[PDB]
Order: sequence, then structure tokens, then C-alpha cells
Amino acid sequence: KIVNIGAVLSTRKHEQMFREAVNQANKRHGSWKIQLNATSVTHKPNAIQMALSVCEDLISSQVYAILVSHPPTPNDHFTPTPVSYTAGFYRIPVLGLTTRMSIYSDKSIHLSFLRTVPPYSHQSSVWFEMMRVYSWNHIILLVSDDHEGRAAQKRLETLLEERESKAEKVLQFDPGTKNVTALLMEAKELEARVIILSASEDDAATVYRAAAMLNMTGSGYVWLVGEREISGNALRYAPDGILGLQLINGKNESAHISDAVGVVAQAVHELLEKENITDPPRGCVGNTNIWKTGPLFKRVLMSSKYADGVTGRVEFNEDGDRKFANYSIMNLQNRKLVQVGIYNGTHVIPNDRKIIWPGGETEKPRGYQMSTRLKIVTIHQEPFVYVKPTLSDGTCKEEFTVNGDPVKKVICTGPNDTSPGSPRHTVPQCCYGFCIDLLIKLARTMNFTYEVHLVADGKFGTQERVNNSNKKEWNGMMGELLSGQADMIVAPLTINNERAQYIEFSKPFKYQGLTILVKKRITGINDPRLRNPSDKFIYATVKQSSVDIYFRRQVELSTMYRHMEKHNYESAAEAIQAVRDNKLHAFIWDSAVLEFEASQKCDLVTTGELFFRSGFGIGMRKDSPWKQNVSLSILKSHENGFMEDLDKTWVRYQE
Amino acid sequence: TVAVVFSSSGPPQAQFRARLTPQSFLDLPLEIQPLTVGVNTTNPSSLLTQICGLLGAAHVHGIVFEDNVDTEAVAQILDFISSQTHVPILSISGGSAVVLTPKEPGSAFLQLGVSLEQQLQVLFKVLEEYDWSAFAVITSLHPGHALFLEGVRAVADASHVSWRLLDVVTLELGPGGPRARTQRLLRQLDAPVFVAYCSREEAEVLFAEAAQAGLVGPGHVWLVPNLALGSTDAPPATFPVGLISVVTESWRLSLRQKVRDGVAILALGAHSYWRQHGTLPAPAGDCRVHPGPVSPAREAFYRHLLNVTWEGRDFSFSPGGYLVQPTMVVIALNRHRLWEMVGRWEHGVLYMKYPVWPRYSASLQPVVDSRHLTVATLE
Ligand SMILES: *[C@@H]1O[C@H](CO)[C@@H](O[C@@H]2O[C@H](CO)[C@@H](O[C@@H]3O[C@H](CO)[C@@H](O)[C@H](O)[C@@H]3O)[C@H](O)[C@H]2NC(C)=O)[C@H](O)[C@H]1NC(C)=O
Ligand SMILES: *[C@@H]1O[C@H](CO)[C@@H](O)[C@H](O)[C@H]1NC(C)=O
Ligand SMILES: *[C@@H]1O[C@H](CO)[C@@H](O)[C@H](O)[C@H]1NC(C)=O
Ligand SMILES: *[C@@H]1O[C@H](CO)[C@@H](O)[C@H](O)[C@H]1NC(C)=O
Ligand SMILES: *[C@@H]1O[C@H](CO)[C@@H](O)[C@H](O)[C@H]1NC(C)=O
Repeated sequence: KIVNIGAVLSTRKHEQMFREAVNQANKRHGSWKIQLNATSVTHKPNAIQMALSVCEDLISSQVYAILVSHPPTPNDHFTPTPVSYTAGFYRIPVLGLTTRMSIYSDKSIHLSFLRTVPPYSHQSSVWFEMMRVYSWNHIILLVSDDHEGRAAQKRLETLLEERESKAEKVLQFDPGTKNVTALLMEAKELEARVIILSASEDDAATVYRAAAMLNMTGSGYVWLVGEREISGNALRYAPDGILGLQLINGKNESAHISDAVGVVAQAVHELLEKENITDPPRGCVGNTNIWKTGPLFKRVLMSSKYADGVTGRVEFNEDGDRKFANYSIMNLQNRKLVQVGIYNGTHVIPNDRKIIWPGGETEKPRGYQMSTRLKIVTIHQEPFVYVKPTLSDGTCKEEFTVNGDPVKKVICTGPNDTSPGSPRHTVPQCCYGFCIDLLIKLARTMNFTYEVHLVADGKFGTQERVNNSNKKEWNGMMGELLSGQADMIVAPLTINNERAQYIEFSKPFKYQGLTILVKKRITGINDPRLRNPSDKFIYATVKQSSVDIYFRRQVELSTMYRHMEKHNYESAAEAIQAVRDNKLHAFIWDSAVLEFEASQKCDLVTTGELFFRSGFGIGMRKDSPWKQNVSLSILKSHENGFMEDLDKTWVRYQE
Repeated sequence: TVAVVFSSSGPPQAQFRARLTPQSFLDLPLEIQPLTVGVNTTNPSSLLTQICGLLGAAHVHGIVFEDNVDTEAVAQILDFISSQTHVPILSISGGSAVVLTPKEPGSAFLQLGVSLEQQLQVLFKVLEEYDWSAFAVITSLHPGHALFLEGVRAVADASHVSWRLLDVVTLELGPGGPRARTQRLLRQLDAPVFVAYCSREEAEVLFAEAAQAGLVGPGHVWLVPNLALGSTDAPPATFPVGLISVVTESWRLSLRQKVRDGVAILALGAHSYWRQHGTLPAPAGDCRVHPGPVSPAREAFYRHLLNVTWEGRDFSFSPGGYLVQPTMVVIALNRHRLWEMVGRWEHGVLYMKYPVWPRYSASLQPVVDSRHLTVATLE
């Protein structure tokens, strides 16, 4: 028979070369049994008129496959869509010659589509390879918010989670925007010094301008971008000495015609040798039915390994995209592009050239500029972290110890200064206390410098499930530390199972338990007044604490906490005031704070001994360099005797 | 004005006249004049020419679709047209009412259906209540199988119970392939509960093969989403009795009733926008010219078109062209080969008609589990 193929080409000069090449392939292939046939149409600007022309072509022949390319119009998105939509109704395979977008590889929308050129999303592989090569592990990702932007991030994150790297903060920006400065200002405070850019050529220019304005291109900083972020408007404003890449045969449109014709001519014989010679429909109106053999032809087409083309051996991937495509690493020296390396199938091989980093250095600039300044969060507590208003001049009030010694204090910013209602008023206050003295000693003994700021929410920290979602989120000091707003927690934090999974703690510096506060038989195992809720006595604590979760993990104390859920305070002072005026009945909390309050505030007595065991510890993010240092310093302080005199000064004033 | 289009059924000339007749149906404040169009066959040029001609010679503001024999690859053309000519449309039934997740950026499709996430949520809310936790997941080589396989795992971690998974298998259940290999793979399985995802032809092939390899008796339970099971009014052979699916509300209404809902939702959307600005946006229907950058007026109208409520039925479309928070109803195959309701779902709480799962046999006579007993008590 006379099998016939179709094609949509740009300038109709490619059509003559296509016909010549298909005739040459007909001469080379075939054993005088099957002859292939050719016909083509030019691309027109209206998409609807395009589709009408497409099935005009479809009626014009028993088309077996379609080859589509791009016109000189830079709008490369919507041009190869209508032919895919029309030729997917009958499962007639269509091959994209030089299309690079990441939405055509979703094999549920575009039902029958192939590519002879890998998409933009496959660029993350070389980033990963050259990232291992230069021993970089501290990464900043910066990708646009479009669907094409959100596809490279998925694959790169999959690779890094496979290696459990867990790349640092990734930043999303709305495409087509001005004043992108805010995101860069948020990112500059981080530690990593290599950032990855992937966006449209227009957004690359404004990002480059913002980076130049904020001097994020200084020495040490190393950039690496994609193929679409170098050429165009971005090349003028591009910072000097940034790594990039390009494809070998991009936009050639001459080798792609040849190898697509070759692979199609190779596949037609294997299709026809399968006793499924059923012809494609002849007419875009005639038959409302799919091709009976289209899926088989597509399947045999994908697994067709070609021998050797102009661009080399070609083989398709399970998702339909072309695999094993090898790039060319690019660098910008003196506004003149020069190649510095060649990508292989997997690895990258440099080629007799030296890199020029943005600062003009000659050695491999290591990332992660180490940080000595780190922010520290704190919460207000009675015997640990006193907080007081600042003096009128601006400093702190000058006080002295009873034994003739200065009291060490720090300047602390923090909250609205009015818990119930205030939009934003972060007036700095004055902080001092036993925990603060320990912090001062630790800061002195390890050369680092602190910037103490109080907490925003005011809660110690718990885990809650946000509504309309199952992904648990940490709320309070825990959330502040996890997000990145803090680098250490120097506060009476209780060590337990729920926190150890996401935090590397330190050795305890003070042991404490749990008691109850009664104004002056409430046992610890079970009280029938507590086991069976009453009308007068209320057994409840401050919300978002650890005791709340501990009671929510119980069975009969679960009933106690169900009765308690109607009552939940917000601070220790509120509970103290409520229980001092007989308004509150029961309150259970730590042994140290309660003992200090009873020693100071008379007529109040704790009931029972410490029926539980726990300890206080400094909290830090997992895998932090300061943990071992801090733990050994705390142990040395315990052995020295410092804690003894410090506790004698603060915890018990000879009561 | 509102257009109406039918497709691929018994010739609805009487239905078309009955739809065109109520030029003032008093279903909403103000009623734009309705007009009807009917295509003989479903095809790319046929559909394109009919819609372009109607919307270019009528100056229509909204258009309502009606589905067909339920063949795939038809909603994409509607998405393409709505993206090009910026006219809001709405699919109501059949195969064109299957959720398309990555729709075009500037498109306004609004097809009424449920994504795989909500259907899987409802299915796992019926597995938990009867406490099965077997999880024999079977999926064919379908275009959307990866999404289903990701969704089941995502939901499995979004509940309290452990949900001990047993096995997931993917097999070629197409028209052509080695039946012996699939027979061997099906012959080796052990789980009291199965969840399957495939197409109607794939469903019939898989169920016939399971009947061959003895996996359809009173011991096991099968579950499928709404993608399979096809027409809902003609259950074929080899479909196990006790099949469980989840379909949205209005699974038993009439074709005329559905169109009445389609015109009502457009009318309320215009009326709600009317209270805001006291106007109806002009049509933009130059299919031949194909002009139009991003337009703020039509964008605002579409944004106001999202939420609607009338006759005690909440229709709230997500940014993606599917409605959110519907009231699904679970259905099952009775002992006499007839779909029947089993359990409702309404604001996240599931109900059931039966306190225990009725188990039938080859010769009926519902068997009763020997190791199950009923306990009476009071407070
Ligand atoms: C393929 O083999 C067939 C052998 O019959 C030939 O295909 C024919 O190719 C011509 C030229 O492209 C087609 O003519 C077309 O006619 C329409 C309407 O008259 C006109 O508008 C077009 O511009 C075009 O000239 C013809 O339809 C087509 N016929 C068939 C059956 O395929 C041809 O010799 C071989 N090559 C190609 C490219 O088809
Ligand atoms: C493009 O391909 C042609 C033929 O395949 C080849 O001769 C040429 O070197 C390639 N590059 C350019 C820039 O034309
Ligand atoms: C890149 O293409 C293939 C893939 O490995 C390889 O044979 C070739 O030598 C590489 N370099 C160039 C310049 O093509
Ligand atoms: C922690 O201990 C190390 C090793 O003893 C020493 O360099 C220094 O005391 C601390 N290092 C850092 C980086 O803080
Ligand atoms: C949502 O519903 C309100 C209540 O009628 C309506 O005013 C509004 O236009 C609707 N749409 C949006 C986008 O708010």
C-alpha cells in the first residue's frame, strides 16, 4: 500500500528539504514492498483556522503521523496545541520537533504527543550533577510560580530527598512583576551562597537588576541559571561570571526533520508487519470513532531505538519525552560567552578552560559563609526571664545585687506590649534573669553574639492540625524556630518525645517535675473529684502547653482534659491571679516555678511531690554546629559549681 | 442569552422543544431568552463550526453543554474553545463531565464533577467504619493511573488508622495483550478488600478475568471510582454483586432537569453580578478574528460566577474547573442487578443504610459470618 505521513512546517523552505529527505529515506529503506508518501501545510496565525486546516489535511489523506514545528513567532506555548488536540481525538500520533515546554508531558491531557527534544524540566539533572561535582550542599532555590516553574522544583526536590539533602528555603515569585526586591532581601539573610534561577527571560532581567542593586552578586556568591534565562533581554543585565547551559542542536530544525522521518519510516514497517493494517479515518466529519490501532502504533513508536542520526542515537522515555540529551556548560567572561564544559549522558567533563566566578576569584568559592550573629527567642517567666519596661532615656534602670554586685541585663524587642488587642507595636523592653545570666556566660565562652527578641504568639509551643488539611503545623516558639525566625531557644523548655523528633536538644541544666497549686486531698494517681468532674473545682491549665498534650494522651485524664477544655488560660500570671483570688480551683505545672511562686507569694501551697520527671534544655535546629559545644559547656558549668551560686542568687533568696 | 447543545442520544426533538418553550421559566430574577442547538455527530470540525457559528451569529453571553455516549477526549476541545474566545461554558453530564486538572490558564470551563481526592476520601471513610483495612489496590495502564497512585498514598497518611497496605499491581488490561501473564498475577493474591481503577472496557475485562480466577465469591469486596461503570443505567454482565462506587448527587434526575439547573446557575450568576454593577457583560465572540488579551471585565464576571446557591443546593467551584464540597451518595449493586443507594455523605460525616455489610452467595441466600454476633444492652 501507499502509507502517507503529514507535517506542519514554518516557512515552506523546510518543506522542500523535508520532501527531499523523505525521498532519500524511501530510497535507502524498504525492500520494494512498501512506499511512504509526503504532504505538508504551512502554519497560519489563527488557532481555530489552524485546526480547520488540520482536519482539512486529515481528510486529504490517510495520515499516519504528524510533524509539527514552531513559526517565527516567539509565542511557543499555544502554537503546537491545536494540532495535538485535533490529532489526539483519533489517537493519530504527532511528534513535536523543537518544542520545549513542561505541560506537554502530562500524558492525560495531550493524549498522543512525542518530543525529539527534552523539555525545560530536565535541566535539574545537570544542576544536581555539577552540584555533586563541586561539593556544594547548601542550596537556595528560586523558581517562578507558573506550571512550568513548578515542575523543575518537583524533580529537583525528589532527587535531593532521595539523597535526603532537604534543600534550603525555596522562593516563589509571581511572573511578570516589578519590585521583586523583597524576596531577595528575605533570602540574603540566609547562610547558603549558591542560588538557582529558573524563570522567563523577562523576569530574569528584573531579578538581575534587583540583585545588582542589592549587591547579591558580590565575591563568593555563585549563580547558575537555565537556557531560557540567559538569552534575550536578560543578557544585557546579566551579572558577569555566571554558569549556564545550552542545547547542542537547539532551533536547527534541519536535523530534527531528518531523524524524525527516519524513526517514523523505521516504525511503519514494524506496524504493518503486525496484521493490523486498519487504515486511519479519512474525513474529519465522516467518522466519530478513534483509530482501532493507534495505541499499538504509539507503543511501538516509543520503544523504537534508532541507530545513528545527525544528533546521534535517539530513544524515548516512558513519559514520551526524549532522553539522553547532552548539553554545553556556558560561562560569561567579559560579556563574551565561552564554553567551559561539556555534559555527558550522566557526568560532566570540563574542557581545558578555567571558570571566572563573579568576584574574579580563581579557586572554587566555598559556600556557607559561617554566621556568628544569631537570633534568640525567649518567653516571659517569673524566676527565669524577667521583663521590665526600659528607662525614659532609652537604656535600662541601673540596679545592683544585695551583695554589692551589678545585675547583668540586655535589651529585648518583642511583642505588642498588650496581649489582647494591638495590631503592631514592638517597643523594646529590658530583660534579665537567671536564664539570661546563663546566656551571657555561654555567649562569652564561645565568642558568638546574640540578638534576643521575645516571642510573638506567647505560647510555649504545640503541634496542631490546620483546618481543611492533615499536614500538622507547629505553633508558637516551636514554629518560630522551625521556620527560621530564630536560631536558638534559651528558655525553660521541657524535653519530651514530641519535640526530640525535630529538635536536637542539650543536656539538662535543671531537673524539675510537676506539682499542683492550692490556696492555703488532691492526689497524683487519681482523685474522684478530678476523675469525676464537679461543679466548683475546675482542673485546667494554660492552653498550648505540654501538660495539655500529656493529658490529651491519657484515658481517664482524657476525660479530665475534656472537662478542662472549656477552661484554658494564656499566661502563668493569669492563672496565679485567678487562683490567688479564689477564682481558680486547680492548676498543675512545673515544680520549680510553682515552688518559687509559693516562696514569694505567701498563703499559697503546693500539693504533693513531683509525680513526674523531666528537664530543661536549650533547643536548636537539627544538625547545628553549636550543639556539642553548648552541651560540653553546660556539663563543665555543672562540674565547676557556677550553677550552685547562680541558683543561690536567683532561685532561692534564703527563704 | 444562553445557548444549549445536545449530543448522541435518542433524537430529543420533543426535549429540544420542551427546553426552548419556557422563554420565561421564572427560575430566577430576570430570564435571558434561551435558544437551542443540536449537533448530529461529535467531531472536531463539526463541534468547532457549530459553536463558532452560533456564538458569532447570536451574540451569546453564556453557553451550557450536554454530553453524549461518554467517549473521552471531548472536554479538551471545550477547554480550547473557551480559552480562545473567552466565553464561559458549563458541562453537565456524561463523559465530558470528567475533571480535567491542569486546565488552560485563561480558560473558564467549570465542569461539574469530583476529583480523585474527594472520591478516595469518601471511599476511605467507608472502609474505616466497617474496619476492613486490607488495601489490595489494582490499577490498569491508564493515562491517569499515576495521579490515583499518588492520591491513595497521600490520603493513607491523612487518617488515624494505620491502613496496612498489602499489595499494589499494574497490569495491561487493554484490548490486546498476554492474558496468561495477567491470569498468573491475579491468581496470586490474598486480601478481603480490593480497590480498582480502570476504564469500562478494562473493567469488564478485569472482572471477567477475576471471575475466571475465583476472586468474586462472597469472600472479597470490590470498590471502584466513578470513572468505570459507564452508563449507570445498564450494568453489564460479569459485574460482581456488591460493587461499591461513589457518585455525586443528581445521579437519577432527567436530562431536562439537569439543563434547568444549568440555566439557573448562569442566571443567578448574572443576577448576583447585576446587584454589584447593574449590567450584563457584552459578548466577545469573534472566532474568525480570535482577538483578546487579558480582559478585566470578563475576569471579574467569571470571579463572581464561582459561588452560587439556590434551591438548597450549594454549588461552589474551586479555581480548578470542579465543584468543591458536594454531597456524594454511595451506590451498590443489589441482588437483582440494579443500582441502589447505600450511604449518604453530608459535611464530612458518613451514613449507611445497613449496620452490617450484607454478603450474598452464588445462589443468593445471604450467608452470615459464623464468628460475628450481635450484643444487646442499655445505659
Ligand atoms: C503521495 O502519493 C499520492 C499518490 O496519489 C500523491 O498524493 C497527492 O499529493 C497531491 C499534492 O500534494 C495532493 O494534491 C492536493 O490537492 C488539493 C485539492 O486538489 C490541493 O488543494 C492541494 O494543494 C494539493 O495539491 C493530492 O490530494 C494527494 N493525493 C493523495 C491520494 O494522497 C502524491 O503523488 C504523493 N505525495 C504527496 C505529498 O502526497
Ligand atoms: C544544523 O544541522 C545541519 C544539518 O543537520 C548541520 O549541517 C549544521 O552544522 C547544524 N548547525 C547549524 C548552525 O546549522
Ligand atoms: C554530546 O552528544 C553525544 C552524547 O553522549 C556524544 O556522543 C557527543 O560526543 C557529545 N558532544 C557533542 C559535541 O556532541
Ligand atoms: C566547638 O568545639 C570545637 C572543637 O573542640 C572548637 O573548634 C570550638 O570550641 C567549637 N567550634 C565551633 C565551630 O564553634
Ligand atoms: C461570592 O458570594 C458573595 C455572596 O453573595 C457574592 O457577593 C460574591 O460576588 C461571590 N463571589 C466572590 C468572588 O466573592
